[PDB]
Amino acid sequence: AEKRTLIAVIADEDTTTGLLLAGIGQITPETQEKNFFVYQEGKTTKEEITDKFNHFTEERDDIAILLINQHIAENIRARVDSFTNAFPAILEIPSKDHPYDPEKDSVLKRVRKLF
Amino acid sequence: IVAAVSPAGGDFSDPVTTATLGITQVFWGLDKKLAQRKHFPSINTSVSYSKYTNVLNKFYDSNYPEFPVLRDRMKEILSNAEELEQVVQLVGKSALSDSDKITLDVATLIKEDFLQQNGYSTYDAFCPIWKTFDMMRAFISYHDEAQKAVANGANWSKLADSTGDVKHAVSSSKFFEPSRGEKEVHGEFEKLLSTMQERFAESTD
Amino acid sequence: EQVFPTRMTLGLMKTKLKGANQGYSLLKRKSEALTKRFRDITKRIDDAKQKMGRVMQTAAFSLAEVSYATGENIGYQVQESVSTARFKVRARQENVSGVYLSQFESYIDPEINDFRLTGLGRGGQQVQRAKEIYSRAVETLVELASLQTAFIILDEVIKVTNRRVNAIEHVIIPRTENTIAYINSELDELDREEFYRLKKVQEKKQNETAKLDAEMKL
Repeated sequence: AEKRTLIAVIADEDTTTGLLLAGIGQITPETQEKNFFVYQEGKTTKEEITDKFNHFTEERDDIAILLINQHIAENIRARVDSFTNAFPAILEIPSKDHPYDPEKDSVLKRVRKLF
Repeated sequence: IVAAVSPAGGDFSDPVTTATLGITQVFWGLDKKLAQRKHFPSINTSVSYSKYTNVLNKFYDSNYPEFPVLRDRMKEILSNAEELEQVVQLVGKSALSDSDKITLDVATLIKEDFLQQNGYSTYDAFCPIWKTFDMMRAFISYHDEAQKAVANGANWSKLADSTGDVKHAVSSSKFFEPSRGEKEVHGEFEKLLSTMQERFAESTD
Repeated sequence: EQVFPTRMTLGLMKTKLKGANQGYSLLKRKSEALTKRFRDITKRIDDAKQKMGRVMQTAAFSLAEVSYATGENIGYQVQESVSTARFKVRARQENVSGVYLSQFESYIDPEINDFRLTGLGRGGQQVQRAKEIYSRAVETLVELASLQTAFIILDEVIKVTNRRVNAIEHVIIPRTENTIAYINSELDELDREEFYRLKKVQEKKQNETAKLDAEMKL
């Protein structure tokens, strides 16, 4: 089941730049498309975020871990918790200068209950 | 005398069967399941028995000393396989050691190759004692070799890929029709056994 | 309380009862073990996520600080110059306890070396210097993802097994034992009328023979 070979991120500019210089998000030469997207806080619409999520999940199944900032993921909280398939990994991380967010993690939220 | 009781519906509730069992020495029960699956020899190896095994060793040792221990080993293998099957269904064959799979597959091979036989093909009409002895040796030697190989550390999944050839060989061994040399067949079986040992040794590498 | 096969089928139903008991006990214990291992996964994933929350922030903030230290942020070049990923994902196979797990493993991909970002001079060294610390959180993140997947799989498996055990205990055994009692009652009933019939014939015979031999005294 190793079709999902890449890792996507929906994060702020500096985090995405550090990720790219390290290098996991690959500009897919086969698709000429980047599965990594630089989020612009306040400029990128929630519709675009949901569209990229849908791509990486259903259409571009080449992504294994769909990373996103906790603050950014909050804007798509409904989308975040609507998709609950464990085959594609979805991890939430704090945004730039944003501390650890326990309630912003759907997985942790579910963990706290039924515990 | 070879009587032939008839089933009366229930397996053994009828009193005639009880009375016959009270006196008769050798009993060859019937298995519904195997009959349902067209496994024509439907002798149930869980209830049937024979009390002349004790005495027949006097004749066995004069010609074939290995029947007693080998037969007991085969019966133990079959009993272990069936008891494991009793539980495997309720859960599934996922958390099983290599030895468990070895025993299960060996039992299946014996049941589908050793026990089964059709009384209509020329090569299968009558199985002499020596041929049965050699074919039994083949199966039990294969099983013990596999057990020894896995015990010392190895993945039976990988080993099975190589073994498939000798497994097919032993499964097809029965097709050696008798009445050709009566001794050349024994040499063929011995060569097959030696080649099995060689193939396991080299593949075990 | 079932379809009633009354034809000396006692042995079959007793076998079913024994099988039900065995399966019940085995599944009970399997669920116990799986829950025990679920607890530790919960604790460890919680701790790992909590510590990563700040480890990543310090790593990324230090990388940004060194980027500004040179006076020339290299965000644009790393945004356009990157070609291939440095890490690939591989599925990890493992059976934690009974259940087979399709875990994930941190399959590093050094096939592409450190990105050719050095070369700016002052910042050429610092970018790769901060990359390692920025390349450190990847392993923790992938470990966290593997823990998350294992958590989900364990949760669903234990839920399924527990509900199955409850259903078996609360449905099957009563249904079969009521039928057992019914069959026992019927088989007890038959012998009663059989005995009555035999008694009738015996009394008929004894009475008639006594009457016949009564006159024979004369």
